[PDB]
Amino acid sequence: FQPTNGVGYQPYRVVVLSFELLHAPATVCGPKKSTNLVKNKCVNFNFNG
Amino acid sequence: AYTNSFTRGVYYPDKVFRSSVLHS
Repeated sequence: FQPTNGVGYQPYRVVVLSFELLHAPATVCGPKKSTNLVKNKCVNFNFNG
Repeated sequence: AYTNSFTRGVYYPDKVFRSSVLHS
């Protein structure tokens, strides 16, 4: 790695984020807020995605 | 030595609950 090297030979930093989708409880969530819960009425539910 | 693994070694293949069903 020299500064005069061609871009193909220049250093690149790489980060790979790996996550498995919904099959169990979760601990990494997005910024979405929450709301109270209502029963005995047809509603749109979104539990952990 | 050897022994017979009668019916042991079955484990929940998924972390999803099910009930009263025969799942393959």
